[PDB]
Amino acid sequence: EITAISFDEKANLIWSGDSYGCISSYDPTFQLYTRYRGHIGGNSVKDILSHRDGIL
Amino acid sequence: SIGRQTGTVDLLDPTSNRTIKSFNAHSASISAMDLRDNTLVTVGKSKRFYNLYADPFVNVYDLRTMRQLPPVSFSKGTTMGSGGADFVQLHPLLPTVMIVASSSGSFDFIDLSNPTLRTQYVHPCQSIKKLCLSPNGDVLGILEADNHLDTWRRSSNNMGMFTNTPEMLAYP
Amino acid sequence: NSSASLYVGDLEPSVSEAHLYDIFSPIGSVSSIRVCRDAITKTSLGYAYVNFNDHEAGRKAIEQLNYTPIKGRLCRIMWSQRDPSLRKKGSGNIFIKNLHPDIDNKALYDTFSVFGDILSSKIATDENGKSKGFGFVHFEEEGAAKEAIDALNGMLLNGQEIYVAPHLSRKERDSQLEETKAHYTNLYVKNINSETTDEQFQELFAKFGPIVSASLEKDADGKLKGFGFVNYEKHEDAVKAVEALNDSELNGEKLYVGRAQKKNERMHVLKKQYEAYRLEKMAKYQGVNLFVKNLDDSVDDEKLEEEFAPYGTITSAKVMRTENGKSKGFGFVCFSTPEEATKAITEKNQQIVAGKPLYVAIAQRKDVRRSQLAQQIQARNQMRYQQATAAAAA
Amino acid sequence: ENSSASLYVGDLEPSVSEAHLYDIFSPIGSVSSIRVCRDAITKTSLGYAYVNFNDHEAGRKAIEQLNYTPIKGRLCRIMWSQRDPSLRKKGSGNIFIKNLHPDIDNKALYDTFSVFGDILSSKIATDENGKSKGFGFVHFEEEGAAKEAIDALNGMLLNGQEIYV
Repeated sequence: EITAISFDEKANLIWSGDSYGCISSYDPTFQLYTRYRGHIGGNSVKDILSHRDGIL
Repeated sequence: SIGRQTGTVDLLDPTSNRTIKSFNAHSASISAMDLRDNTLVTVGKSKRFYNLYADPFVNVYDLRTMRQLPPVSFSKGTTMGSGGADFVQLHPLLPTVMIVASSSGSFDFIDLSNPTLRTQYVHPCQSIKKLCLSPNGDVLGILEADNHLDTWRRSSNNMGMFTNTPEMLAYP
Repeated sequence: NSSASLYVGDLEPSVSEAHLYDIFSPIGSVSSIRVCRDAITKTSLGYAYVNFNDHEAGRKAIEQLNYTPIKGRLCRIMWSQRDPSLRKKGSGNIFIKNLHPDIDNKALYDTFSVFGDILSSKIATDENGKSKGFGFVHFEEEGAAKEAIDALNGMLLNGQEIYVAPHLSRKERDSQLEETKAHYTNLYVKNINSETTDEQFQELFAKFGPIVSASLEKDADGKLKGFGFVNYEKHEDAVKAVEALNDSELNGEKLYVGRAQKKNERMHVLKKQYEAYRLEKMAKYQGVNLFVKNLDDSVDDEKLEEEFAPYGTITSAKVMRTENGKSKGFGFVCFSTPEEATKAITEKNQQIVAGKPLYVAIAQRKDVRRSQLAQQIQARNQMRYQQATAAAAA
Repeated sequence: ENSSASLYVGDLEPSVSEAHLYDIFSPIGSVSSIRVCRDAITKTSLGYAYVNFNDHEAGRKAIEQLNYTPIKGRLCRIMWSQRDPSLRKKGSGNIFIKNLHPDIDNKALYDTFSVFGDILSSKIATDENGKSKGFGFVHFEEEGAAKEAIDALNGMLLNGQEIYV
């Protein structure tokens, strides 16, 4: 259901959005770090990007 | 850049905000575009309905003096259909060298200047949703809806991604 | 009631707190060393502080080590409890002046400790021991200092008096060398009529500085230059008639009094010229000039002026070279037009003139240091990311 | 200034990219950022690169592993970074030589000649299978180490060829 992907420039995390509502960060090869929402509802996310300070 | 409804690119200044150039990359779509060091890569489809025709050429443009750089043709890989260069992405540390990848995954580490120097890494697995990069230059991330990554490169590091400063590293 | 928190002044950058610990570790109670690396670029403020758990060992380390050479420079270790109050009071280092140029804080400290423990003692002891013959000595407080004033004002000390009565400015060993009865900065009065004689240079001028020597300056050409040297008593009266008798009337004619042969005890004339150059030195352009670097070598002021002829009134075309030989990239055209310079920001920035591109920025030696600050920033940043990488890389 | 790498290659090419460049010193670790900033109407050589690493010590480490070995005729030049107060930093001139010895390289040149004078740019004409072309430009930080190396031995006899001012 994964619908948007980006990195972070400062860690080994992955930043994924499924089709459930969420946005998650991921450790190396098979481990998650966080999964939060900044999303209202419906589908999760159009797109994801990295930044100097955080994740948009 | 404005990758637009009809495969075209209106390029503008965020500062002066006068229209200077309405380039026309394709006629139908614009899907895979990057702007790095006054160089522009784009591939979208250009055929309307019976198409299967994500365009079999990497359309290369520059920001230097408004010129169509010679478009590198994209092969059909191994399959019998069209080329389909729907994933074209310049390298982070090498802002002209790119990676071009199809829907099934015929990805190639490829120069901008010399198209002969191609590294046509085949994909002995299932077709993709998306793929991402390597700021450490040695990380293939193929990602479908399966949540199972694999990197294909030589084993320069035991590391995954770039950097190692986590604010809750292994212990909150 | 602090145990000990002690002033250590007139330092040199070799003395770290490791070296201070190696000095004061056989004193007995080492608490801490506040090296005053002030937070601009770790510079000393001229001093530092050492804190001791023992008040007695602190008094010990003062009275043993006051102008003793810690790594080759004499240690100005005193009290500074009232010294932030001397900071935000204006008081502190008073002007016990005409000191001795061969006696430092240690010998005069142990000499006039009968006048008191000098809480703010300095002589002009720069240059690894050389005093210029004066300094800012001040005792405990007003009573001990006034006791030293009323007890010793004009006494003998190796054939030299002291002067705390007046706030005597620098060059005091060579004060009488300035006061020597032959040399003096005269006053050239320009465009004098021939009516002024040696009598006339003493009439209205001896009040503004007494004159015996009054010379109607004829030149080596027989005539008058119109410039006559007024020989007052002191260079301050040279000041008084350069900025009080300026274009004045002696009888009926001008007194354009300039300083005939300045002896440097009054100074800073045209140093504002410097700041006038600060209108155009590091804030270079005033949106007018163009630091155009990276020409061709065939691009002289010839081809620079040739390119900038459509770009307004050219006033200064100038390329510095290896002694009018090899330029290492850069020229300048001071314009007279700012909007043609904006047209060059459009055009002549990102411009091939011959084969190699023009480079346009405002010309400063100022923020080279700020760029080095940014280099420090990025250096500590890559150090930090490498520290995190080597930490979590296991 | 320039406490970091700032590793400055000059005397550049029109149309050879940084691709094989990054191919060669890949296994060294610290390769931070490589870029040639450019003019707008300019697909010819202009003359400044930035093979930037993290710190200066990574540049010296890149020297100390292996440096100045011939591939594609180009040899990577070192950090200069020297602008309009440097009218004569590396422009205080050089000995220009007619009849250098025809075996004079740059590496053994500065290796034996690190004693008297520090050579900045030994702009030496070496071509056609190990042959210094007689004319060269041995270049310094001043014109004083130049005179030091001349007055020591302005060249010497190893196969006899003294060099020129």
